Amino acid sequence: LLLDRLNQL
Amino acid sequence: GSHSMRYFFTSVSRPGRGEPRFIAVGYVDDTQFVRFDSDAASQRMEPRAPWIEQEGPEYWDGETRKVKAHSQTHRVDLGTLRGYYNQSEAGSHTVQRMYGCDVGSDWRFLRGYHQYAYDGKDYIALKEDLRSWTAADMAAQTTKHKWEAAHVAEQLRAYLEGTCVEWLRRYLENGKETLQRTDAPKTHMTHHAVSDHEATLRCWALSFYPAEITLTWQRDGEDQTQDTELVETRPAGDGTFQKWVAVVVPSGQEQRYTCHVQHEGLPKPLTLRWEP
Amino acid sequence: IQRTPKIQVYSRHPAENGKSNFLNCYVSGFHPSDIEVDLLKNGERIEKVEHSDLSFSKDWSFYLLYYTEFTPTEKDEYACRVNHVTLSQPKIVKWDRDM
Ligand SMILES: [Ca+2]
Ligand SMILES: [Ca+2]
Repeated sequence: LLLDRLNQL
Repeated sequence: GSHSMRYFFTSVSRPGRGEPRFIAVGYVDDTQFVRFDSDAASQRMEPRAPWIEQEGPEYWDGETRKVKAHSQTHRVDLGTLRGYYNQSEAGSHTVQRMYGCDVGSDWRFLRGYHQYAYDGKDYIALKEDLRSWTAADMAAQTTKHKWEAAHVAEQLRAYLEGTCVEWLRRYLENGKETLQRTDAPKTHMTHHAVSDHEATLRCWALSFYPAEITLTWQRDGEDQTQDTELVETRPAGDGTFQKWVAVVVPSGQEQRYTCHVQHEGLPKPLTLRWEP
Repeated sequence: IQRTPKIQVYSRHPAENGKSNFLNCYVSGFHPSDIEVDLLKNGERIEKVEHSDLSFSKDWSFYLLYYTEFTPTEKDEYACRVNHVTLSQPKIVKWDRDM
Protein backbone atom coordinates (compact mmCIF):
# COMPACT_ATOMS: atom_id res chain seq x y z
CA LEU A 1 0.00 0.00 0.00
CA LEU A 2 1.33 3.46 -0.98
CA LEU A 3 1.90 6.46 1.24
CA ASP A 4 -0.86 9.06 0.92
CA ARG A 5 -0.16 12.86 0.85
CA LEU A 6 3.47 13.72 0.18
CA ASN A 7 5.15 16.93 1.16
CA GLN A 8 6.70 18.81 -1.77
CA LEU A 9 10.48 19.59 -1.75
CA GLY B 1 13.29 -15.53 6.09
CA SER B 2 13.30 -11.72 5.97
CA HIS B 3 11.04 -9.70 3.62
CA SER B 4 10.61 -6.24 2.19
CA MET B 5 8.12 -3.99 0.46
CA ARG B 6 9.53 -1.25 -1.80
CA TYR B 7 8.07 1.39 -4.10
CA PHE B 8 10.17 3.07 -6.81
CA PHE B 9 9.15 6.23 -8.65
CA THR B 10 10.82 8.03 -11.54
CA SER B 11 9.70 11.32 -13.14
CA VAL B 12 11.46 12.70 -16.22
CA SER B 13 10.64 16.25 -17.34
CA ARG B 14 9.66 16.92 -20.98
CA PRO B 15 10.59 20.57 -21.74
CA GLY B 16 9.52 20.27 -25.40
CA ARG B 17 5.87 19.57 -24.66
CA GLY B 18 3.66 18.26 -21.93
CA GLU B 19 3.98 16.72 -18.49
CA PRO B 20 6.83 14.59 -17.10
CA ARG B 21 6.99 10.87 -17.87
CA PHE B 22 6.14 9.12 -14.58
CA ILE B 23 6.69 5.43 -13.79
CA ALA B 24 5.88 3.82 -10.43
CA VAL B 25 6.57 0.19 -9.50
CA GLY B 26 5.91 -1.75 -6.30
CA TYR B 27 7.76 -4.86 -5.13
CA VAL B 28 7.46 -7.45 -2.39
CA ASP B 29 10.96 -8.91 -2.10
CA ASP B 30 12.05 -9.48 -5.75
CA THR B 31 8.48 -9.71 -7.11
CA GLN B 32 6.91 -6.75 -8.87
CA PHE B 33 3.21 -6.56 -7.94
CA VAL B 34 1.91 -3.13 -9.12
CA ARG B 35 2.74 -0.51 -11.69
CA PHE B 36 1.64 2.87 -12.94
CA ASP B 37 2.89 4.49 -16.14
CA SER B 38 1.67 7.99 -17.09
CA ASP B 39 2.01 6.94 -20.79
CA ALA B 40 -0.24 3.85 -20.39
CA ALA B 41 -3.93 3.89 -21.41
CA SER B 42 -5.57 2.88 -18.16
CA GLN B 43 -4.41 5.84 -16.02
CA ARG B 44 -4.81 3.42 -13.11
CA MET B 45 -2.54 1.53 -10.77
CA GLU B 46 -2.35 -1.95 -12.42
CA PRO B 47 -1.71 -5.43 -11.00
CA ARG B 48 1.46 -7.31 -11.94
CA ALA B 49 1.17 -10.39 -9.67
CA PRO B 50 -1.81 -12.80 -9.38
CA TRP B 51 -2.10 -12.45 -5.58
CA ILE B 52 -2.80 -8.69 -5.72
CA GLU B 53 -5.75 -9.12 -8.17
CA GLN B 54 -8.07 -10.21 -5.32
CA GLU B 55 -7.86 -6.70 -3.79
CA GLY B 56 -11.23 -4.95 -4.17
CA PRO B 57 -12.30 -1.73 -5.93
CA GLU B 58 -11.56 0.50 -2.92
CA TYR B 59 -7.92 -0.69 -3.04
CA TRP B 60 -7.50 -0.02 -6.81
CA ASP B 61 -9.30 3.34 -6.71
CA GLY B 62 -7.30 4.39 -3.64
CA GLU B 63 -3.91 3.36 -5.10
CA THR B 64 -4.77 5.09 -8.37
CA ARG B 65 -5.65 8.34 -6.55
CA LYS B 66 -2.46 8.19 -4.45
CA VAL B 67 -0.12 7.30 -7.30
CA LYS B 68 -1.49 10.14 -9.47
CA ALA B 69 -1.00 12.50 -6.49
CA HIS B 70 2.62 11.21 -6.22
CA SER B 71 3.09 12.06 -9.91
CA GLN B 72 1.87 15.64 -9.32
CA THR B 73 4.21 16.06 -6.32
CA HIS B 74 7.13 15.01 -8.57
CA ARG B 75 5.99 17.39 -11.29
CA VAL B 76 6.00 20.31 -8.80
CA ASP B 77 9.36 19.17 -7.40
CA LEU B 78 11.00 19.17 -10.84
CA GLY B 79 10.00 22.86 -11.15
CA THR B 80 11.23 23.68 -7.62
CA LEU B 81 14.59 21.97 -8.24
CA ARG B 82 15.12 23.75 -11.56
CA GLY B 83 14.78 26.95 -9.46
CA TYR B 84 17.00 25.78 -6.55
CA TYR B 85 19.80 24.82 -9.01
CA ASN B 86 19.32 27.90 -11.31
CA GLN B 87 18.78 25.64 -14.34
CA SER B 88 17.31 26.43 -17.76
CA GLU B 89 13.72 25.53 -18.75
CA ALA B 90 15.23 23.78 -21.85
CA GLY B 91 16.78 20.58 -20.41
CA SER B 92 15.17 17.34 -19.20
CA HIS B 93 15.78 16.42 -15.54
CA THR B 94 14.87 13.46 -13.36
CA VAL B 95 13.62 12.90 -9.85
CA GLN B 96 13.66 9.43 -8.23
CA ARG B 97 12.08 8.33 -4.97
CA MET B 98 12.21 5.01 -3.14
CA TYR B 99 10.48 4.11 0.10
CA GLY B 100 9.52 0.97 1.97
CA CYS B 101 10.09 -1.35 4.88
CA ASP B 102 11.95 -4.51 5.90
CA VAL B 103 10.66 -7.21 8.31
CA GLY B 104 12.57 -10.10 9.81
CA SER B 105 11.81 -13.86 9.95
CA ASP B 106 9.12 -13.11 12.63
CA TRP B 107 7.54 -10.50 10.21
CA ARG B 108 8.19 -7.69 12.75
CA PHE B 109 9.52 -4.29 11.63
CA LEU B 110 13.31 -4.20 11.07
CA ARG B 111 13.92 -0.94 9.16
CA GLY B 112 12.28 1.74 7.03
CA TYR B 113 13.47 3.98 4.18
CA HIS B 114 12.50 7.05 2.25
CA GLN B 115 15.19 8.32 -0.21
CA TYR B 116 15.06 10.99 -2.95
CA ALA B 117 17.45 11.86 -5.78
CA TYR B 118 17.74 14.60 -8.37
CA ASP B 119 19.53 13.87 -11.66
CA GLY B 120 20.81 10.56 -10.30
CA LYS B 121 22.45 11.93 -7.17
CA ASP B 122 21.37 11.82 -3.53
CA TYR B 123 19.20 14.79 -2.58
CA ILE B 124 17.51 14.03 0.76
CA ALA B 125 16.99 10.80 2.73
CA LEU B 126 15.30 9.84 5.98
CA LYS B 127 17.86 8.42 8.43
CA GLU B 128 17.43 4.94 9.95
CA ASP B 129 16.11 6.50 13.20
CA LEU B 130 13.03 7.63 11.14
CA ARG B 131 13.37 11.02 12.82
CA SER B 132 16.35 12.73 11.12
CA TRP B 133 17.29 13.78 7.57
CA THR B 134 20.44 13.51 5.45
CA ALA B 135 20.61 16.53 3.11
CA ALA B 136 23.41 16.21 0.50
CA ASP B 137 23.77 19.93 -0.38
CA MET B 138 22.39 23.38 0.44
CA ALA B 139 19.30 22.98 -1.76
CA ALA B 140 18.44 19.80 0.15
CA GLN B 141 19.22 21.63 3.41
CA THR B 142 16.40 24.10 2.50
CA THR B 143 14.06 21.08 2.00
CA LYS B 144 15.27 19.59 5.31
CA HIS B 145 14.34 22.72 7.30
CA LYS B 146 10.92 22.79 5.54
CA TRP B 147 10.24 19.08 6.29
CA GLU B 148 11.28 19.45 9.94
CA ALA B 149 8.70 22.28 10.26
CA ALA B 150 5.98 20.17 8.57
CA HIS B 151 6.26 16.99 10.79
CA VAL B 152 7.20 14.92 7.70
CA ALA B 153 9.45 12.39 9.40
CA GLU B 154 6.65 11.71 11.95
CA GLN B 155 4.21 10.91 9.12
CA LEU B 156 6.79 8.69 7.40
CA ARG B 157 7.73 6.84 10.59
CA ALA B 158 4.01 6.17 11.28
CA TYR B 159 3.61 4.69 7.77
CA LEU B 160 6.88 2.71 7.78
CA GLU B 161 6.32 1.05 11.18
CA GLY B 162 2.54 0.75 10.70
CA THR B 163 0.78 0.63 7.32
CA CYS B 164 3.87 -0.54 5.40
CA VAL B 165 4.52 -3.59 7.61
CA GLU B 166 0.80 -4.40 8.00
CA TRP B 167 0.22 -4.45 4.26
CA LEU B 168 3.50 -6.35 3.61
CA ARG B 169 2.23 -9.08 6.02
CA ARG B 170 -1.12 -9.13 4.18
CA TYR B 171 0.59 -9.58 0.78
CA LEU B 172 2.94 -12.29 2.12
CA GLU B 173 -0.11 -14.25 3.32
CA ASN B 174 -2.18 -13.70 0.15
CA GLY B 175 0.73 -14.57 -2.09
CA LYS B 176 2.15 -17.34 0.14
CA GLU B 177 2.27 -19.96 -2.64
CA THR B 178 5.02 -17.96 -4.43
CA LEU B 179 6.18 -15.23 -2.06
CA GLN B 180 7.02 -17.65 0.75
CA ARG B 181 8.46 -20.29 -1.65
CA THR B 182 12.24 -20.28 -2.08
CA ASP B 183 13.59 -21.59 -5.39
CA ALA B 184 17.07 -22.95 -4.83
CA PRO B 185 19.52 -22.47 -7.73
CA LYS B 186 19.66 -25.26 -10.28
CA THR B 187 23.42 -25.60 -10.80
CA HIS B 188 25.72 -27.14 -13.39
CA MET B 189 29.18 -26.67 -14.80
CA THR B 190 30.21 -26.20 -18.44
CA HIS B 191 33.68 -26.43 -20.02
CA HIS B 192 34.94 -24.31 -22.91
CA ALA B 193 38.42 -24.90 -24.33
CA VAL B 194 40.37 -21.64 -24.92
CA SER B 195 43.42 -23.45 -26.48
CA ASP B 196 44.72 -27.02 -26.76
CA HIS B 197 45.96 -26.76 -23.15
CA GLU B 198 43.64 -24.37 -21.17
CA ALA B 199 39.91 -24.15 -20.67
CA THR B 200 37.22 -22.01 -19.07
CA LEU B 201 35.06 -23.72 -16.40
CA ARG B 202 31.73 -21.91 -16.01
CA CYS B 203 29.58 -22.49 -12.95
CA TRP B 204 25.87 -21.75 -13.53
CA ALA B 205 23.09 -20.96 -11.07
CA LEU B 206 19.68 -20.88 -12.76
CA SER B 207 16.02 -20.36 -11.98
CA PHE B 208 16.51 -19.17 -8.41
CA TYR B 209 14.50 -16.88 -6.14
CA PRO B 210 15.13 -14.59 -4.32
CA ALA B 211 17.85 -12.87 -6.33
CA GLU B 212 20.49 -12.76 -3.56
CA ILE B 213 23.20 -15.39 -4.17
CA THR B 214 26.96 -15.90 -3.83
CA LEU B 215 29.14 -17.85 -6.29
CA THR B 216 32.81 -18.36 -5.45
CA TRP B 217 35.68 -20.38 -6.91
CA GLN B 218 38.29 -22.21 -4.87
CA ARG B 219 41.50 -23.92 -6.04
CA ASP B 220 42.75 -26.73 -3.74
CA GLY B 221 40.33 -25.42 -1.05
CA GLU B 222 41.40 -21.74 -1.03
CA ASP B 223 39.51 -18.81 -2.65
CA GLN B 224 40.51 -17.98 -6.25
CA THR B 225 39.83 -14.53 -7.80
CA GLN B 226 42.74 -14.47 -10.38
CA ASP B 227 41.54 -15.49 -13.90
CA THR B 228 37.87 -15.43 -12.83
CA GLU B 229 34.81 -13.62 -14.15
CA LEU B 230 31.43 -13.11 -12.30
CA VAL B 231 28.38 -11.64 -14.23
CA GLU B 232 25.76 -9.50 -12.53
CA THR B 233 22.68 -11.45 -11.34
CA ARG B 234 20.11 -11.18 -14.12
CA PRO B 235 16.38 -11.83 -14.48
CA ALA B 236 15.31 -14.94 -16.41
CA GLY B 237 12.01 -13.24 -17.32
CA ASP B 238 9.78 -15.78 -15.58
CA GLY B 239 10.28 -14.24 -12.12
CA THR B 240 13.51 -16.17 -11.32
CA PHE B 241 17.15 -15.14 -11.63
CA GLN B 242 20.41 -16.38 -13.13
CA LYS B 243 24.13 -15.92 -12.51
CA TRP B 244 27.39 -17.53 -13.53
CA VAL B 245 31.04 -17.49 -12.47
CA ALA B 246 33.96 -18.70 -14.57
CA VAL B 247 37.64 -19.52 -14.16
CA VAL B 248 40.40 -20.26 -16.71
CA VAL B 249 42.44 -23.35 -15.81
CA PRO B 250 45.26 -25.48 -17.24
CA SER B 251 43.63 -28.43 -19.04
CA GLY B 252 43.97 -31.62 -16.99
CA GLN B 253 43.84 -29.68 -13.69
CA GLU B 254 40.07 -29.19 -13.52
CA GLN B 255 39.61 -31.31 -10.39
CA ARG B 256 41.52 -28.74 -8.28
CA TYR B 257 38.73 -26.21 -8.86
CA THR B 258 35.44 -26.05 -7.00
CA CYS B 259 32.52 -23.66 -7.34
CA HIS B 260 30.61 -22.84 -4.13
CA VAL B 261 26.99 -21.68 -4.23
CA GLN B 262 25.24 -19.97 -1.31
CA HIS B 263 21.51 -19.13 -1.38
CA GLU B 264 18.63 -18.86 1.10
CA GLY B 265 16.97 -21.88 -0.56
CA LEU B 266 20.02 -24.11 0.18
CA PRO B 267 20.20 -25.52 3.76
CA LYS B 268 23.94 -26.08 3.10
CA PRO B 269 26.05 -24.40 0.34
CA LEU B 270 26.55 -26.49 -2.80
CA THR B 271 30.01 -27.48 -4.13
CA LEU B 272 30.44 -28.29 -7.85
CA ARG B 273 33.36 -29.74 -9.79
CA TRP B 274 33.78 -30.43 -13.49
CA GLU B 275 32.59 -33.94 -14.58
CA PRO B 276 35.60 -35.23 -16.66
CA ILE C 1 25.46 12.36 -14.03
CA GLN C 2 25.70 10.25 -17.23
CA ARG C 3 26.43 6.50 -16.60
CA THR C 4 26.74 4.12 -19.55
CA PRO C 5 24.59 0.95 -19.76
CA LYS C 6 25.98 -2.48 -18.94
CA ILE C 7 24.51 -5.11 -21.29
CA GLN C 8 23.92 -8.86 -21.05
CA VAL C 9 22.22 -10.79 -23.85
CA TYR C 10 21.15 -14.35 -23.01
CA SER C 11 18.39 -16.92 -23.23
CA ARG C 12 15.83 -17.69 -20.54
CA HIS C 13 16.50 -21.49 -20.86
CA PRO C 14 19.69 -23.38 -21.91
CA ALA C 15 19.67 -23.13 -25.65
CA GLU C 16 19.00 -26.09 -27.97
CA ASN C 17 18.85 -25.56 -31.74
CA GLY C 18 15.30 -25.86 -33.03
CA LYS C 19 13.69 -25.52 -29.57
CA SER C 20 11.73 -22.35 -28.72
CA ASN C 21 13.00 -20.13 -25.98
CA PHE C 22 13.16 -16.46 -24.95
CA LEU C 23 15.89 -13.97 -25.85
CA ASN C 24 16.73 -11.38 -23.17
CA CYS C 25 18.68 -8.16 -23.22
CA TYR C 26 19.26 -6.86 -19.71
CA VAL C 27 20.47 -3.24 -19.55
CA SER C 28 21.56 -1.79 -16.25
CA GLY C 29 23.71 0.78 -14.49
CA PHE C 30 22.67 3.69 -16.74
CA HIS C 31 21.55 7.27 -16.20
CA PRO C 32 19.46 9.08 -17.49
CA SER C 33 16.64 6.59 -18.16
CA ASP C 34 15.92 7.36 -21.83
CA ILE C 35 17.43 4.49 -23.84
CA GLU C 36 16.86 2.67 -27.12
CA VAL C 37 17.14 -1.13 -27.11
CA ASP C 38 16.49 -3.51 -30.00
CA LEU C 39 16.88 -7.26 -30.31
CA LEU C 40 18.33 -8.29 -33.71
CA LYS C 41 18.02 -11.41 -35.81
CA ASN C 42 20.76 -11.48 -38.50
CA GLY C 43 21.36 -7.75 -38.01
CA GLU C 44 17.63 -6.84 -38.45
CA ARG C 45 15.29 -5.45 -35.76
CA ILE C 46 12.86 -7.95 -34.24
CA GLU C 47 9.42 -6.32 -34.12
CA LYS C 48 7.54 -8.05 -31.31
CA VAL C 49 9.81 -7.01 -28.35
CA GLU C 50 8.51 -6.20 -24.87
CA HIS C 51 10.22 -4.66 -21.84
CA SER C 52 9.88 -4.45 -18.08
CA ASP C 53 8.75 -1.40 -16.15
CA LEU C 54 11.57 1.02 -15.39
CA SER C 55 13.15 0.59 -11.94
CA PHE C 56 16.48 1.43 -10.37
CA SER C 57 19.20 0.27 -8.03
CA LYS C 58 20.54 1.67 -4.69
CA ASP C 59 22.97 3.94 -6.61
CA TRP C 60 19.96 5.40 -8.59
CA SER C 61 21.05 3.79 -11.87
CA PHE C 62 18.29 2.32 -13.99
CA TYR C 63 17.66 -1.18 -15.29
CA LEU C 64 15.36 -2.75 -17.89
CA LEU C 65 14.79 -6.18 -19.35
CA TYR C 66 13.89 -6.37 -23.10
CA TYR C 67 12.65 -9.77 -24.29
CA THR C 68 11.02 -11.79 -27.06
CA GLU C 69 10.39 -15.37 -28.08
CA PHE C 70 13.03 -16.93 -30.34
CA THR C 71 14.17 -20.27 -31.65
CA PRO C 72 18.00 -20.70 -31.65
CA THR C 73 19.45 -22.33 -34.77
CA GLU C 74 22.86 -23.15 -36.20
CA LYS C 75 22.54 -20.45 -38.90
CA ASP C 76 20.94 -17.46 -37.17
CA GLU C 77 22.80 -14.72 -35.31
CA TYR C 78 21.02 -12.88 -32.47
CA ALA C 79 22.11 -9.68 -30.79
CA CYS C 80 21.06 -6.71 -28.69
CA ARG C 81 21.63 -3.11 -29.96
CA VAL C 82 21.68 -0.27 -27.43
CA ASN C 83 21.80 3.49 -27.86
CA HIS C 84 22.10 5.98 -25.02
CA VAL C 85 23.25 9.60 -24.55
CA THR C 86 26.58 8.20 -23.19
CA LEU C 87 27.25 6.31 -26.46
CA SER C 88 28.81 7.82 -29.66
CA GLN C 89 27.29 4.99 -31.77
CA PRO C 90 24.88 2.04 -31.00
CA LYS C 91 26.54 -0.78 -29.02
CA ILE C 92 25.84 -4.28 -30.43
CA VAL C 93 26.35 -7.31 -28.16
CA LYS C 94 26.12 -10.71 -29.92
CA TRP C 95 24.27 -13.53 -28.17
CA ASP C 96 26.49 -16.49 -27.22
CA ARG C 97 24.55 -19.49 -25.76
CA ASP C 98 27.42 -20.22 -23.40
CA MET C 99 27.12 -16.86 -21.59
CA1 LIG D 1 49.41 -19.25 -21.53
CA1 LIG E 1 24.10 8.27 -28.54
